[PDB]
Formats: sequence, structure tokens, C-alpha cells
Amino acid sequence: TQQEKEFLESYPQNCPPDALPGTPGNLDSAQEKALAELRKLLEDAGFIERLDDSTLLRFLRARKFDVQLAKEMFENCEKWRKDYGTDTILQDFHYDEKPLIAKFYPQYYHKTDKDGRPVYFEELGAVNLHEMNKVTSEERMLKNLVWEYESVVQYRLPACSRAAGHLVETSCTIMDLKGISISSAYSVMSYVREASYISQNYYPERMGKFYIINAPFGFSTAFRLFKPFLDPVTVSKIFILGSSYQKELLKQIPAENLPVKFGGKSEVDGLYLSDIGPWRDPKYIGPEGEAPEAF
Ligand SMILES: C[C@@H]1OC(=O)[C@H]2C[C@H]3CCCC[C@H]3[C@H](/C=C/[C@H]3CCC[C@H](C)N3C)[C@@H]12
Repeated sequence: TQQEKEFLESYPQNCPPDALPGTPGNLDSAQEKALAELRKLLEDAGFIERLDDSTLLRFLRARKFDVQLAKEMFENCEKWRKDYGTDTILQDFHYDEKPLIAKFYPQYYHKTDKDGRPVYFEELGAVNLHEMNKVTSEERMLKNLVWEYESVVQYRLPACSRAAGHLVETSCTIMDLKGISISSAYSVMSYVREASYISQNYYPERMGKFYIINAPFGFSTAFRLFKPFLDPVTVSKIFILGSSYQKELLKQIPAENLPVKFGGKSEVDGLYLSDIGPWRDPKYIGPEGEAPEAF
């Protein structure tokens, strides 16, 4: 508890006043009641860690401030952390195949958006699950997903909060669909389903913006039709862009931070194996120390 309090005291803990309702620093009276109620229930259930305001408010927002439902969601997450070995994944799991997977499925963080969010990139055009599964498995790619989430939560986001001057809880996602077929997209359905189960249930409220660029015609048409089924708050985070996406990305990410290939000015001597951002700058690294490197 003491080292956790020392960790949280070392970076800004209030969201900007523009932020969504139910976020740290932006609670109304019923939300502040539910937060104290959830904390009391989880302390009685024997939990010690991850009972800070920002964590509990993420589970609350994910369950619309239904305290019993947020309590169940938190407990399921803690049970999964125990069963999956999440608390030691950065020490146990070694993604030695990363340079090989990068040839088929680049996944990488690079710098920050104008709101201070770390920017996560994925490129889908070269995906070949059968070829990838000669050097990895779906189980190991999901292990890498959790490895990256733990690096995000424990190292990237605190440093990003220091660089921004306010709490940063979320990432800006850019997914490049250039070159993918509907058949290849179908082949990664299992991975998308399993990874999204982990995101939703164990990392709630960690997605800040979600850009899909180079969207094919059928895909963007389907999304625009299906959109009413989404939460309007969720809809406001998602941007489905075609071939001309550079001006829209540059509204959200400083040109200095956006990679050249996507319309920006940022260069890397390469990019697919890099992890460049404020969490690599000693000015913004706190008592947690520097993020580990997958490579
Ligand atoms: C949706 C998530 O919300 C965010 O803001 C990103 C956080 C980041 C944390 C580190 C692990 C991956 C990656 C996440 C997931 C990206 C998904 C999108 C669907 C295709 C594939 C499953 N990738 C991993 C997205």
C-alpha cells in the first residue's frame, strides 16, 4: 500500500476538466457515493491493491455505476490475474519471436497524441496467421497482448501523465487496413475475439481513441450501418477513415510525433521494433523505473 501510494503520488491524478463524467476529478454526488461504496465492498472482500480512485472508477464506468456489477467485474479480473499469472508476466514471458511476427503483423507504440495519450499502431495488410503460427501461437500472441497492457499501465501511462500535466488513462489506437481482404480479416476472428475479451473485462476504459485508416469500402459501409448498436460514448471514440486519412490524424497527433508513412514527420533509424515515447525520457520516468523492452 505504501509503495502504491508513492507510485500514484508521483504523477498527475486528475483528468482534464473536459474529460468524460465519472472520471477522476469529475464526479457528481452519486458517483462519489458509488466509489466509496465499491471500495468498502472490495476491502471487506479482502482486496488490498488496485483500489485507487482511477482504477475503481474505470470498473464503475464500465458497469454504469452499478456497484454490485463493478464489484463482480473487479473480482473476476483479480481472479484472472491470479490464474493467468498477470502480476509476473513482465518477468515470465519472453516474446522472442517479435522480429519474425513484425514481418506479418506490425504492432508498436510510438509517441503521444495531442491529449498526451500514447499512440498504438497496428498494420494488417500482411497478416498470414498460418505463417505466423509457425513461430508463435494464438496463446503466445495473447500473452504479448497482456505483456503490453501491463507495460502500458505500469510504465507508459504514468510517464505520459507527467509529460501531459494531467492524468492519462487511455491510448490512441491507429489500425491500418491497407491491403487486407475480407477473408484474411475473417481468419483473425478468434484472435480479435480473445484479445477483445481481455481488453473489455480486464483492462476496462483503457481505449481513448480508435482510428481505422485505409478502410475498405465494404468494411466502412458495414460499420456505418451497424453504428446505432454502439454506446454513443463509444461511437464518439471511433473514426473510420479511407485513403485520405492524413489530415484527420494530424488533427489529433502532433506532426512531430506522427510517423512519416502516415503523413507526419517522425522517423526511426526500425519502427516496428521500437518503443519511443515520454516513458523513454528520464525527465518523465518516476519511481516505477523505465519500462522494459520487448526487444
Ligand atoms: C483496443 C485497445 O485499446 C487501445 O487503446 C489499445 C491499447 C493497446 C494496449 C496494448 C495491447 C494492444 C492495444 C489494444 C488492442 C489492439 C487490438 C485491436 C484488434 C486487433 C488486435 C486484437 N489488436 C491487438 C488497443
